[PDB]
Amino acid sequence: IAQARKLVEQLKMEANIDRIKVSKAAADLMAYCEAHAKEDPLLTPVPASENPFR
Amino acid sequence: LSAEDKAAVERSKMIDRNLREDGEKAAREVKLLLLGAGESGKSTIVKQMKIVKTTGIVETHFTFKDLHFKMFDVGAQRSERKKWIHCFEGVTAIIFCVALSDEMNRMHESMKLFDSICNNKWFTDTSIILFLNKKDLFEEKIKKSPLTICYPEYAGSNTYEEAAAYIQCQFEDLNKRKDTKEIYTHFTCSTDTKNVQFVFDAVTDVIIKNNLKDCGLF
Amino acid sequence: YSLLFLLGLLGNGAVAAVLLSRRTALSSTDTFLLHLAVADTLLVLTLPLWAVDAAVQWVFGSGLCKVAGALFNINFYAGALLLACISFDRYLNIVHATQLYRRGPPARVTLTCLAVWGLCLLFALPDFIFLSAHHDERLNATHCQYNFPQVGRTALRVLQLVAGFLLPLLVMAYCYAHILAVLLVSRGQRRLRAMRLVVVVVVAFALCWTPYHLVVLVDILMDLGALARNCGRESRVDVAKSVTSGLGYMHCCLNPLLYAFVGVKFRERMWMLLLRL
Amino acid sequence: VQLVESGGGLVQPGGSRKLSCSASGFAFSSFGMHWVRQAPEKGLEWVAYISSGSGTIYYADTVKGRFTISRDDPKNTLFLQMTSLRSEDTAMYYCVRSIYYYGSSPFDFWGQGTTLTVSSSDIVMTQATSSVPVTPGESVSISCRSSKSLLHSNGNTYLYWFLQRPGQSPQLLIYRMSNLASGVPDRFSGSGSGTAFTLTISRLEAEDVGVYYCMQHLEYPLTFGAGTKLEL
Amino acid sequence: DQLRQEAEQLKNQIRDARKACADATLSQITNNIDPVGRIQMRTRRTLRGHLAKIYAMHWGTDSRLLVSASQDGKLIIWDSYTTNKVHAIPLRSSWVMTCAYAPSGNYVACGGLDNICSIYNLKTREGNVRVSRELAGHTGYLSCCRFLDDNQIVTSSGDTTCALWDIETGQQTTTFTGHTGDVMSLSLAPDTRLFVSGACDASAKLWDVREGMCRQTFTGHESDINAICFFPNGNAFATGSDDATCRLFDLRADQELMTYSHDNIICGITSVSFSKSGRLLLAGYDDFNCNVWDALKADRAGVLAGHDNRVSCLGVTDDGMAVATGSWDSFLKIWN
Ligand SMILES: CC(C)CCC[C@@H](C)[C@H]1CC[C@H]2[C@@H]3CC=C4C[C@@H](O)CC[C@]4(C)[C@H]3CC[C@]12C
Ligand SMILES: CC(C)CCC[C@@H](C)[C@H]1CC[C@H]2[C@@H]3CC=C4C[C@@H](O)CC[C@]4(C)[C@H]3CC[C@]12C
Ligand SMILES: CC1(C)[C@H]2CC=C(C[N+](C)(C)Cc3ccc(-c4ccccc4Br)cc3)[C@@H]1C2
Repeated sequence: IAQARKLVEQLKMEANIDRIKVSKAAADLMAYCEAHAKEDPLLTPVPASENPFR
Repeated sequence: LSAEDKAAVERSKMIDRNLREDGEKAAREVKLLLLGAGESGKSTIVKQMKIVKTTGIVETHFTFKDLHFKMFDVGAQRSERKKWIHCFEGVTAIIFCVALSDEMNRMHESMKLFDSICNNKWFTDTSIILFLNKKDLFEEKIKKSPLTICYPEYAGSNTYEEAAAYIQCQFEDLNKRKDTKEIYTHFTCSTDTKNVQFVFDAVTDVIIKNNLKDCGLF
Repeated sequence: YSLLFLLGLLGNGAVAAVLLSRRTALSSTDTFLLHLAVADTLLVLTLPLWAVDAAVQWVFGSGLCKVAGALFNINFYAGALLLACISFDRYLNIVHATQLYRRGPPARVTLTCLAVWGLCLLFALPDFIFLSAHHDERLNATHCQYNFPQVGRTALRVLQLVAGFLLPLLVMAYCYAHILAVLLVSRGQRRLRAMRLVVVVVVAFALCWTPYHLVVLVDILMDLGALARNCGRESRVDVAKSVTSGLGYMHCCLNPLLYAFVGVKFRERMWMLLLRL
Repeated sequence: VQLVESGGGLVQPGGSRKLSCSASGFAFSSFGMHWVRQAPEKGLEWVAYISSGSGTIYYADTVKGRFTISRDDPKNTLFLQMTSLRSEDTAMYYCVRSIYYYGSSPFDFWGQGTTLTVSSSDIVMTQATSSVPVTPGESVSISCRSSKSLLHSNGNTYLYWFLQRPGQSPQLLIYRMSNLASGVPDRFSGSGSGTAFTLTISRLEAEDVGVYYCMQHLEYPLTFGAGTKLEL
Repeated sequence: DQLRQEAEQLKNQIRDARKACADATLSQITNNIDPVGRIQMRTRRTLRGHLAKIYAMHWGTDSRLLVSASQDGKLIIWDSYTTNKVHAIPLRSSWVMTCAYAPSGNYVACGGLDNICSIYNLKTREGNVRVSRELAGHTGYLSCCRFLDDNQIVTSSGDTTCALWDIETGQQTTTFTGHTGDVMSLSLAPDTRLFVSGACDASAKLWDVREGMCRQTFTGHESDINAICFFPNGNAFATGSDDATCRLFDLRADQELMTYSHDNIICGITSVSFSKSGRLLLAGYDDFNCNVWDALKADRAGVLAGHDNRVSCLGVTDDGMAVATGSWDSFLKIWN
């Protein structure tokens, strides 16, 4: 019974939060991915002059 | 090309030498995995000690005929076995303890555990040493109560010899491979040396088979 | 015959590639097998030279005669020393399994291989500077052979026969007899295949390596004050030598099949290597 | 952690001696060991080096042939056996520990040293100034210069700054020209480039007076160059 | 009694609330994004010296030194640039399942079947690495551990719980409960204010480090979640499980965002990691090889085969130059 009340209170806590739309989150994720594209040595490899691993 | 990186390389080489020596020393040891159910009787097997605060794993270290044995007991985990059993893939052998004095169908759950362990995807080559404990108590039990309580389909009479043989053969037939692994069975006796001698013989046989596989003779 | 050449080259190359692609977990017998495969592929590479020699004549020269004789002697002695080493290894790992488990020597395989190669080098160094493309004898056909006198010839031939047949045969017989006895005493399922493979290996060795050596021995004793020789005797000796060397070459091409592909570990390793080709 | 030396004293020319250095409080087997000598009223001079496990041994030119450095790890002792002691070997000898891996600080600890008195090209480090008069609370700059650039292809500049207080063994301040040692006050700083290097003290106290030495660790002869004195 | 009805009603309300804010999908929005090419990565270094299965590894914050834990009781710390073994630490218990590297680099962490998290001090005046702390109190095996600020450490255990420990004292500052199965992995947010933990009940949970509550739970997997990692932004994460999926969830939307399944793959997933920009998702499988996924389009962009056994650990440097993968054949490979 105590675990039931704990679960129900946890469910209320989780249901009391506010959510943004999926489109906004997707746009933010895409914006972050495109804004740091040049600083990714796995997407765009750096020239071998400045590559510490040979 | 190097100024004091040469000393770093020398230190790395010394570390490699130490690692190689430690690895050889560890590889010159026999490792066994002790397993069983509750009230199985692991105490009478681990009592053959001849050499911690953590309740996560127990390491029993001993020696016999100059051979070095380390036995791992993992009975204090109470988690899903599939989560941590793969850590013991390369153990030389499993030592499965089964109590003959059981009734809440304890023998049924012991058989289920044995079937699960034997047919595991990791223990497809490690041998199993079966220890049937409490033979005298089982003799008194069968003198009092029939064996049909656990196995109603038993056809033989009620004596220690044939009942023990039936249980042993049923446990042996619980194996589903019979071609790449062997099951060595012993009835634990009061003598402290016979059990260790049986373990030594089984380990020697396992080592011989492993060397046969290594040398290309199998 | 070219079929034998192709099969020997293919088998030895495959064995060497499989054992060399992943140079790990080669305890002792895999390393010995790798060295044996190298010697075997050297024999298979050398064989068509003498093949075309027997086809028409030794119209090749003298320096390549010398180098071919040297390389052939080196690899031929290696092919027997490594077989004896493999038999000794298998004897140690089975008869003394629990004894060698406790204190198994760490680097007794690579040092043994180098010692075998060095002993073979000192064994077959003073030979190649002692043969040439000999002139026309009573056989009216030049041959890449020896020229130094008869007593030295028979001394060298007897020493080569002994060290090269007797020692490998004695070591193999003792080791495999003890292995068979131990396997007979033991119980299980792998022991049956173990005895079958051991018997097959011993039979193959005693059936292939012996004929040429017993024909060499009868040639030696004939040239040591024995039975008179006529045209028929010499012709029979030569045709026997040809047939026995054919048997030896076929054993050379057969060794990788009998020593590598019959083991489950090697097959699994080679499949694993193939899957990532 | 301490290194205690013994075996000094007065020796006739052409004799022989054996200096001992007993180490306690650290893993002696994991540290390379140097013998570094200082002549009376003169700069420090490198003498000998033995690695960990005695794999490699290096000697200075002036002592090569007649000196021998060795170590015994079970007893945690370092030996320097020297024969044919000429009149130029009278000095004070120091036992220095140094461990080499990525990001380590070699030459971090120095022994007390022992005095031995005897009766009767590669690379140079230059410190132009020999003594400056300074007042507490002000900043000081000490400059060092090398014949060959100390920068390496891996980006490391092998320059070390040591401080020797009056009557005490030298104490490491800076390693690799830009790294502060363990326990050295923040006010010390080090910088430079290639050939010219500087050490800066922001707000000195009475404990910073003494002799400052620069040292190279690029080529193993390991020259020092006379230090700069700071007093008042 | 009837409180199960209220719990089911609240669950239905949560599901409806999640549905009401699901107007579009990330795949539809990213359909216009130009795809990345065939990501070709080559092995630069191979680190040898482990004689057993390598179970965990972790990069240093300087992107040069990395710790590697193996089942032979070894905690080798390597310099990746020159493949030099900087340190070799022997463990009292050889059954290790996790290892961590402190952000400052002065400490390392270890743990496994002994239910103890050992903290080793790397920078001592004696010249040797000695164990400085032996945090104990977890009942099950330790599955993960992550340093916060060289004095606080978060450890997830196999007894369906997590804990936050103060190292200098040795006692659990906080305890996180709420999972049903064993917690198999965790990852810290870039600001180290929240952390996600994935458990064997096919659920992930977001915990607040301070005051120790569970903010939101995420479901969608059909098997045990073995790996988890945060997005570089910090507002999303990815979870790999035994159903051969690399599901990516978003914190703010409180919904599943994208699945990364493929018909060819049928195995479980051991490790999951992102790139510096978050455009790539690297996942280790039981097919003995790693897969690279376009994080925005769920399209495979490369394979990192070259391991002879199951790839158990995988990580990317903070500067993002290299990727370290360790497998059960006792080898670590750096890819670039
Ligand atoms: C030093 C002696 C006793 C034995 C060692 C010789 C070694 C080095 C081998 C290696 C290559 C060999 C040479 C290879 C080929 C030829 C050409 C031939 O037309 C004459 C012999 C000669 C010149 C060989 C002589 C022996 C040789 C030089
Ligand atoms: C042509 C004649 C004159 C030359 C005789 C020397 C040759 C045939 C012999 C002598 C030394 C031998 C080598 C000694 C050891 C090794 C290392 C092993 O891992 C592969 C085989 C290899 C590389 C051997 C190949 C054959 C070898 C090169
Ligand atoms: C190419 C030919 C078919 C034709 C011309 C020259 C030949 C070689 N030779 C001259 C007979 C020498 C020779 C002898 C024995 C072996 C041998 C090899 C492996 C295993 C055991 C032995 Br034993 C090999 C070569 C043979 C006969």
